[PDB]
Amino acid sequence: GGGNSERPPSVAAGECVTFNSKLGEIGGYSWKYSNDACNETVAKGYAIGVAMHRTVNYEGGYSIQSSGIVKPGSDFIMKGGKTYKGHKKVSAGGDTPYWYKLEHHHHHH
Repeated sequence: GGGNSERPPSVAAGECVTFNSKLGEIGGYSWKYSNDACNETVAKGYAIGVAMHRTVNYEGGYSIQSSGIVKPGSDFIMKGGKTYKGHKKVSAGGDTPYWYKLEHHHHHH
């Protein structure tokens, strides 16, 4: 129906993502359908989804930095396996998730 109270989706991108270890190899992020605001962000077309950088630190002294989009129904798998070159992943933590809006780049050159 209708509604008197219309409010903008003031929601952080990291608020509608949740880690599942059954997601791929190490894990990934799936949509939080319990949040109404974040669902409207992508429903109206304010963004395409949640762009989050995940840094998977390994025993080899190196880390895998990945960037994907979590969207309603779409799953973003964190790049990495439980062991890379036999060296296990010890920690996982990257950068701030932000709302990714697409752009229409008209090329001039």
